[PDB]
Amino acid sequence: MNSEILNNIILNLRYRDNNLIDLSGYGANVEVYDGVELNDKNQFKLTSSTNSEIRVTQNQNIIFNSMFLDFSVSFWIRIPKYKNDGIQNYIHNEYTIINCIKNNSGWKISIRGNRIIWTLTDINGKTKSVFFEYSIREDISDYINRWFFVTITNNSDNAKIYINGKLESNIDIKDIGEVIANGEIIFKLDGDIDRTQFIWMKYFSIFNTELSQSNIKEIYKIQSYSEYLKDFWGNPLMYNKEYYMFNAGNKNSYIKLKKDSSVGEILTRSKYNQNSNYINYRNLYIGEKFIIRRKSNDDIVRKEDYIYLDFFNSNREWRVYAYKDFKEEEKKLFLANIYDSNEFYKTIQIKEYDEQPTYSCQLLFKKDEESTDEIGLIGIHRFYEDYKNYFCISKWYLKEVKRKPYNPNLGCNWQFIPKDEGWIE
Ligand SMILES: CC(=O)N[C@H]1[C@H](O[C@@H]2[C@H](O[C@]3(C(=O)O)C[C@H](O)[C@@H](NC(C)=O)[C@H]([C@H](O)[C@H](O)CO)O3)[C@@H](O)[C@H](O[C@H]3[C@H](O)[C@@H](O)[C@H](O)O[C@@H]3CO)O[C@@H]2CO)O[C@H](CO)[C@H](O)[C@@H]1O[C@@H]1O[C@H](CO)[C@H](O)[C@H](O[C@]2(C(=O)O)C[C@H](O)[C@@H](NC(C)=O)[C@H]([C@H](O)[C@H](O)CO)O2)[C@H]1O
Repeated sequence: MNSEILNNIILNLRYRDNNLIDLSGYGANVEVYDGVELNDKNQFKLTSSTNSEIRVTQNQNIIFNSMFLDFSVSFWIRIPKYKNDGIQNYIHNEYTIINCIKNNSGWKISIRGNRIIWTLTDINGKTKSVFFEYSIREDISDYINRWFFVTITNNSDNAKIYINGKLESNIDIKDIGEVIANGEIIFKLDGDIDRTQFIWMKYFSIFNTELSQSNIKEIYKIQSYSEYLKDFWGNPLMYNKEYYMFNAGNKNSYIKLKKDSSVGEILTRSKYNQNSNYINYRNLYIGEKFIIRRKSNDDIVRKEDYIYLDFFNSNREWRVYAYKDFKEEEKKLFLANIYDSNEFYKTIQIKEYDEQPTYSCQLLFKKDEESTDEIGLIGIHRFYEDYKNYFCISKWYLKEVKRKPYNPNLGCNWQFIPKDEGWIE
């Protein structure tokens, strides 16, 4: 990790012993109230409950306001989807999530529907705001209810917002005077919110430098790294959990067992079809309900694990298999009940070929016996009937995944979508 990053951390809020602590080395006081849900993946949840609050008292014995002339804030956030019957309140109602104010001066992070807002107030009461807005009209959003990485950088001249390491917003703040930035930091939802409103956050940090684009991309990569695969939302991928399947190479496509058949046909997602012309999305809770089974201390799926890919068909667990008789470059997968056959492969190795941050994984068929032989990767392909798109195994992907840079648009890139309280359709 670049010393430009490490040498300049003045607040580093991290999970420790069923608590959040400052690990910067400056010793800020952190009070987590009983309404904050914490987990050992460093995620914390702010709710509408009066006791859902974190109070951080910066160490004013060591931390001087002059340190915040150039400064940056980074965190990950997961902001739930609008309620389809609540779109007006979503669009209009601004709520604070993090507030650092002394005598009406300081900095604030707030949300209004689909925008995240950075506000600076100087000691004269002169305010300037910069914001990031993500679309609520995309077929498939990178942002709605999914973990993403925010970095805000400030110097005398500019306030910038980066999202997943890329610049999204930039305002001139030359006219903004002295900002008191060393006060108490309050993590708490504050505004005209529904009872059901919540925000997830992770890895909240403050740096007493203006982080470079280079520095921000490095933090994004380091904080993205895991030994475990992730789901579509960015949470750890789990065994024994029901998941819809998403194809990162054909985002509007889903798998359905073809009626009375043993193959998965690829169909096009339905779309939001109610009144509001403010919103558009493709349905996520569609197609077969899959479940990942261990082939042989936690239920987390790790890179290189051996798995069965199963799904529920008419009240019974079925399995995804690949025919051993496989002369062509691609072949439809065989969907059937759970049984052993010398005629098919059942064992999948779950892979991450991508070097760059991603929630996609890849699914490699192997022989039952612990062998280095690679059969093929699960993907999509058009087969002669006109041509029709099917759930397939492909030898073609074996060479494509070895190409640099890794192509995230390959049809062998899958994500697993569990039902989530932050996504109601
Ligand atoms: C386009 C095509 O049909 N590709 C299939 C390929 O067909 C061979 C010839 O195609 C090329 C090619 O890949 O483009 C032509 C190049 O010139 C070749 N390059 C060389 C030699 O350097 C290249 C290579 O030879 C091979 O790739 C091997 O490495 O092949 C194609 O032109 C030719 O077409 C014939 C046709 O078959 C005949 O019917 C017709 O009469 O004549 C034409 C012209 O001759 O056929 C060639 C083989 O006979 O063959 C490979 C198998 O080797 C694949 O089938 C390939 O198609 C790809 O298959 C995989 C599954 O294995 C997927 O289905 C790919 O689709 C996806 C995916 O990755 O899953 C779907 C995704 O939705 C999509 N993402 C998007 C749109 O966001 C991705 C994405 O487009 C690509 O991954 C690239 O980013 O594709 C499917 O493309």
